[PDB]
Amino acid sequence: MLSGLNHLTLAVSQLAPSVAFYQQLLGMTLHARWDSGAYLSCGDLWLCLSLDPQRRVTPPEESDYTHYAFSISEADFASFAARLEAAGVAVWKLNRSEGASHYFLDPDGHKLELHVGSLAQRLAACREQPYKGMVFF
Amino acid sequence: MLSGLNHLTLAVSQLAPSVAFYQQLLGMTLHARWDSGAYLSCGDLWLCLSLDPQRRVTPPEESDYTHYAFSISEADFASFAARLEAAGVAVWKLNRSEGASHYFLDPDGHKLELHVGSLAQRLAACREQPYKGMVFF
Ligand SMILES: COC(=O)COc1cccc(CN)c1
Ligand SMILES: [Mn+2]
Ligand SMILES: [Mn+2]
Repeated sequence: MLSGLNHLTLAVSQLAPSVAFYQQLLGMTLHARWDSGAYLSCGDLWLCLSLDPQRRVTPPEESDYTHYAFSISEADFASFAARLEAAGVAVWKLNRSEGASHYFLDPDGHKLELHVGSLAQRLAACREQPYKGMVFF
Repeated sequence: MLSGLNHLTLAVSQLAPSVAFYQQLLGMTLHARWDSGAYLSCGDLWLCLSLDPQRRVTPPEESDYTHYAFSISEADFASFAARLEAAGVAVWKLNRSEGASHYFLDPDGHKLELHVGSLAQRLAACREQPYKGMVFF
């Protein structure tokens, strides 16, 4: 059967600024770079940045809610979010509708998130503060 | 410090067919559902389906290369691909890289992939046959 995300591939319009964003600003590990892409890791996540002439820099009001959240500890969350803010990283959401999260944009407008907590922790929180019509299986 | 992918959220135009696709067709575990979304798991992956009227059913020619690959064993790959084909799931690309890959579309046109092989496997193949301009770190 299926088990896990094997990799996340993001189409990027300009490879160098995107590599810099994920490696330098977000601290991911850069393993390889070539004329049309890069491979990075973030813990167990395999991230591929793929140069794509079709990628557009997309304002957040023009894209749907599809987004990619990265895990961070409770101890590190606030200072990492504040560092992104001070670096001028654009945002896309302010209301914490799914727990402790910071919502920010990559250079192409990919919707990213820092989040503290696992699925199990979110289900437990939702039992007390459920989303409308929520059912647990 | 970021420690991995916390969750992947896909915006969906119709919640019921999307739940059917990820839970019943792809075999992911449904943990909760509410009026505007669902939480599923696939191995370590926390998947959120979020009902979003902004989501367009998007032909693959109209979206960029951003895509989401799920892990499957080599032994299970061909029968899972055949399951998707029996269900009528469209393919958006043929495999031309190392490691088995099946490139298929979700009901809203999200670009998905089944892939066999890790980052380490890809890096080893690339060391032997580097892509154009490839540098390792
Ligand atoms: C001269 O330009 C650079 O050095 C930019 O950084 C790269 C570093 C590694 C690989 C590539 C792609 N060949 C570019
Ligand atoms: Mn999220
Ligand atoms: Mn892929």
